[PDB]
Amino acid sequence: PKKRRNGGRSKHNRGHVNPLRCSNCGRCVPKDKAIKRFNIRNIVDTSAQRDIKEASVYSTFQLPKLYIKQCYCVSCAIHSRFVRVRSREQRRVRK
Amino acid sequence: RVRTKTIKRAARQIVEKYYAKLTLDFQINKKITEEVAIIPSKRMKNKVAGFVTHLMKRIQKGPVRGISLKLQEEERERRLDYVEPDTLRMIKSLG
Amino acid sequence: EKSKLAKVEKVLGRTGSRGGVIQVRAQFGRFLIRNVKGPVREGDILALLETEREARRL
Amino acid sequence: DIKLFKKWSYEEINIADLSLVDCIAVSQKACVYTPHTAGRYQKKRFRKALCPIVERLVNSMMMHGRNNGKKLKAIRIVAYAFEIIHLMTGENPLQVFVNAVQKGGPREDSTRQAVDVSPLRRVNQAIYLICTGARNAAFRNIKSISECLAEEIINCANESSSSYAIKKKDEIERVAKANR
RNA sequence: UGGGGAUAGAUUAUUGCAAUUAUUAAUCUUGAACGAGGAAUGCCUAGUAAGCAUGAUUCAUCAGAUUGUGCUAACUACGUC
RNA sequence: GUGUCUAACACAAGGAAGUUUAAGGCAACAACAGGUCUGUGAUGUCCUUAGAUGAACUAGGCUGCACGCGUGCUACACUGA
Repeated sequence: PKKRRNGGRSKHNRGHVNPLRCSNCGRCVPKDKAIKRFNIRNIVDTSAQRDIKEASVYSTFQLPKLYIKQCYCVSCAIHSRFVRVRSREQRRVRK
Repeated sequence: RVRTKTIKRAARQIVEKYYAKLTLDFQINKKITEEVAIIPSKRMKNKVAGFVTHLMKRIQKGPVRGISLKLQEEERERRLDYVEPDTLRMIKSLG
Repeated sequence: EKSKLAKVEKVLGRTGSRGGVIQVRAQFGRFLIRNVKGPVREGDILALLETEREARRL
Repeated sequence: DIKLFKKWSYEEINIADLSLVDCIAVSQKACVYTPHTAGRYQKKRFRKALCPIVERLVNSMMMHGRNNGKKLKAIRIVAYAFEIIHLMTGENPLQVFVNAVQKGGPREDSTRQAVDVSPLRRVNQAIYLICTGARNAAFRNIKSISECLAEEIINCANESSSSYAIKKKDEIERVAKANR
């Protein structure tokens, strides 16, 4: 077969597009190809968030965020459960 | 636990040909099932009586799938019997 | 001596490699998450030798 | 009326950790003239939790190499051991035994991390600890099994470093403290 | 250690044509190792597991075997990959 | 209680029994060049068939013992002898 119609990437009307390096391990991967996860997260646990609110100066709580944008290569993402192997039909489904 | 297709087959034949014969009590249903159907083993006959009693528990709440009775269908059929803006826009387009 | 008592609210699930550990929610008016070994039930006291740092699932 | 061995009424105990009280057989329907009742404990998880504590103790004691299933001597040994406690201190032997079970139960355990232990598991380990200490003291020694058991119970109730049950309980807790 | 019965000597018996390379049996004597078992690994959830016996099978002659049968009657989860 | 509120599960009560009451018997499809022609008057071919590899008789041997591995039994004790 040929598995990828589009090469696994935004190949269309472009030659070179820069590589980024994997967050897990530094593996080079094209930005068009790369597996991107935004990860908006708070540092706090639920009990910790309760303790910080109780400890807090002010009633008003700014809720400190983590803004990451963490990029994985294919090999890492499948190992670390950010993707699956899907199924031959399902490999085209953008949900 | 769970009951097989044969147990279900006998129970399904019951109700279809003996809808109004059944009662809530299991012992009376055992007698009715024994009266209607020749089941060679006590264990098997009790299981069929049990499942027919369970089918009895499911019914007596009005209509449910997999069985048929003409009376409810007949009852339902007897039982049942310009220029304002939202209308107007379609009429105005039509002429 | 030293020990505190927290009352079991919810048994969350059976955890660890061999399945013998249990994730359990405990109330001190503070909610806690713990991991316990052995048969346990809701609405009953669990004794906590150390009370601190609420537990991630195993 | 109802008394264990015809002499210990056993209708009143002190709080311990409160968790212990639910398990132990202080209630009048669970208290008995003599332990032997030999029920069925395999229906579900909490069926065994309803066992008489004295029956549980004799069954725990009796298993050991040559001794396996010799239940009546184990009842006589526990009866004798309680008598030794009653002579040695003016407290009720059952109360002292309850204190030993409270003391013998560790409160934490571990895997490769540290975890809490359930009240049923704490009771089962405590009973086991008392009988193992008595058994270890007994085997290849001059002291009587009754004498060993009574001494282990009083010392565990005291919280002595001589107690095998305290030494084991401390070791289990120490390993939990080490792991965390 | 009076635990233990290896190993050995003298007997009188029993079966069989033949008992010796102790057939099997008893009596007295002889009185070894073994101080709870490394790396490993077996079986087991309720009359089970374990302990204790005992019938039957082979048999001219014999159970430390197998197969049944009873009694004494535990622990520990009561689940997870 | 939980459950498409179906199929059904969970808990309690009832009850001799609630997991299908407990245990066996039972044993698909299709294989393996698994074992057995040291059970057969089941059996091909090949060997053998009169100083017989047949039938039968007399001893000896299957158990000998520098040594290695299975499986059981008996032990290692005062919770005992």
